[PDB]
Amino acid sequence: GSELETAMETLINVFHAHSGKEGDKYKLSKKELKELLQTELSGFLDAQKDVDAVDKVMKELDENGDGEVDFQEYVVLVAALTVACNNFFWENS
Amino acid sequence: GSELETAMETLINVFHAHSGKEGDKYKLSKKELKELLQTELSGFLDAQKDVDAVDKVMKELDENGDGEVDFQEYVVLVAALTVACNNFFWENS
Ligand SMILES: [Ca+2]
Ligand SMILES: [Ca+2]
Ligand SMILES: [Ca+2]
Ligand SMILES: [Ca+2]
Repeated sequence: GSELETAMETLINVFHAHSGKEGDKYKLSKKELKELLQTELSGFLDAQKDVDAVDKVMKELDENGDGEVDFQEYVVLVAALTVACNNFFWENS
Repeated sequence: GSELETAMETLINVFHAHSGKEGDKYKLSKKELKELLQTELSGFLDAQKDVDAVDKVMKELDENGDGEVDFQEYVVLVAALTVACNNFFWENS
């Protein structure tokens, strides 16, 4: 009943909807990835400042070297990004 | 404004409250870890079945080898656990 329980569900709930837009829901594509980070984290991840950076980000996600990113790869990185988001807050003071 | 934005905040919001119970909010202790996984994921992580498993889990979290777990270490693992939670759902059918 904790908020975290809701959050794990939240990640999947957003993933299911967004991934469905293209290809397999279970598989995340670079476009979808760009759109998820860009739209959900337009501020913290504001990729617009550096479009090239998207490729750099995907490269880290593709452990396989396949060139395509899996949700499993995505979840590991998002955990790091949320923490990184705090850095932005630190800028405030 | 996406749900994910709320979720990143949710993780920190729960972390701030729980970690504060003991030691440094910024530092996560084994007790607090046990309580967070056990209470927030009493079902999916039901550590009660295997108390010994808690040590196994912390060991993976401590990259440093310090024996103490940091939130940074915790966030990486939680991302994996949420996905693992789905496995439980799979059992349904
Ligand atoms: Ca997809
Ligand atoms: Ca891959
Ligand atoms: Ca603490
Ligand atoms: Ca450590």
